[PDB]
Amino acid sequence: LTEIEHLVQSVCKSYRETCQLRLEDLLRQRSNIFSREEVTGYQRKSMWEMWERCAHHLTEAIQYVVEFAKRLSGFMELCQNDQIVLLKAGAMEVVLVRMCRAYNADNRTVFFEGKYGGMELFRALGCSELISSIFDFSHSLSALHFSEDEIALYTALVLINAHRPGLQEKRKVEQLQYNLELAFHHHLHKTHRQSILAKLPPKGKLRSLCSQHVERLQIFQHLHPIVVQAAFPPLYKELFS
Ligand SMILES: C[C@H](CCCC(C)(C)O)[C@H]1CC[C@H]2[C@@H]3CC=C4C[C@@H](O)CC[C@]4(C)[C@H]3CC[C@]12C
Ligand SMILES: Cc1cc2c(s1)c(-c1ccc(C(=O)O)cc1)nn2C(=O)c1c(Cl)cccc1Cl
Repeated sequence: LTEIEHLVQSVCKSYRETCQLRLEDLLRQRSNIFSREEVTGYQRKSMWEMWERCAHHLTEAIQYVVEFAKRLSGFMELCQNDQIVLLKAGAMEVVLVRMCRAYNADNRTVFFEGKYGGMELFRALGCSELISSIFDFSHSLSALHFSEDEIALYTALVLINAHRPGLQEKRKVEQLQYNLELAFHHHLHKTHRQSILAKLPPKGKLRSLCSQHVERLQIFQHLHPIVVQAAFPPLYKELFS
C-alpha cells in the first residue's frame, strides 16, 4: 500500500504499544470514584508527600511519551540535538493531551492512583489555579471524543514540529512533519472525521499551559528534588541536574 497508509499504521502501532493505560480500562473505571473520606485523606497529606506521588506519576507518563517518540518512523534518524529539542518542547504537551483519555467530563475527574477524583484531591500542593487550567484543557479535548488512532496521529504532530526553536536539521523535521500531517489528514478524510480539525486546541494555548506546568515542576524539583533513572539521559540532563 502507500507510504502514507503504512505511516498511519506505524504511528498507531507505536501509540498502542506506549499508550500507558488502555482506553477500555479507563472507560470501565469511570464509576470507581474516590469517597469524601479518601479525598480528605489526600488533602491532609503534606505537600512533600503529594509532590513525591505526583512527580513520580508525571515522570513515568513522560517516559511513555519518550518511548512513543523513539518508535516514530524517522525520529531516531534525527541528530540527537534535534531529538532533545523536540522532546523538551513537546513531551509534556503530549502528556497533557494524553490526559483527556483518563478524564471524565461528566464529573470533572481524572484517573489517579486507581480511582477517579476531582482537582480538590491535589489541595496540599497549593497549585489550584494551574491544576484548574490543566483540568479545563482536558475538559476542552474531551468534547472531541478522540479515537485512539486520532490521538496517536495528533500527538505525533505535537512532537514533530519543525518550528521548535533550536533545531539544527530543520529541513529533515519538516519532511517528517509533512508526511505525518498528510497521514493525519488522509486518515480523517477516510474516517469522515475532518470535523475535529476546526476544534483542535489553539497551539499557543497548549504551549503556554504546558510551559506554566513545567516551570512549576522545576520549582518543586528545586525545593524537594526526586531522583529519576533516566530513560533518555541527554534529555533528562537538560531537565534534571
Ligand atoms: C494534574 C495533576 C497534578 C499536577 C500537579 C503539579 C502542577 C505539581 O504538577 C497530575 C498529577 C498526576 C498526573 C497524571 C499522571 C499520569 C497520567 C497518565 C497519562 O497516560 C495521562 C496523564 C495522567 C492521567 C496525568 C494527568 C495529570 C495528573 C493527574
Ligand atoms: C518537556 C519535559 C518536561 C519534563 C520532562 S520532558 C521530564 C523527563 C522525565 C524523565 C526523563 C527520562 O529520561 O526518563 C526525561 C525527561 N521531566 N519533566 C518534568 O517537567 C518533571 C517531571 Cl515530569 C517530574 C519531576 C520533575 C520534573 Cl522537572
